[PDB]
Amino acid sequence: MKTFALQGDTLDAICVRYYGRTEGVVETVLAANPGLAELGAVLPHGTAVELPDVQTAPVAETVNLWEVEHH
Repeated sequence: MKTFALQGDTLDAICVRYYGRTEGVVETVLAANPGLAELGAVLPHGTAVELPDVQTAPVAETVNLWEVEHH
């Protein structure tokens, strides 16, 4: 279960949008998504980050981001 990160949609936000907290979770996503701890600042729109310890199906949110052809 990974989603494309965007402006104001980094782990700091996602973690709160899915789990609703950063304490204890930021460490998890770090192990599942290595090298992301080097970025620091906001992530580049399109970052593929996986959400560990997450159930199937989408999450409570509103958005219709559709895109399959980028090349």
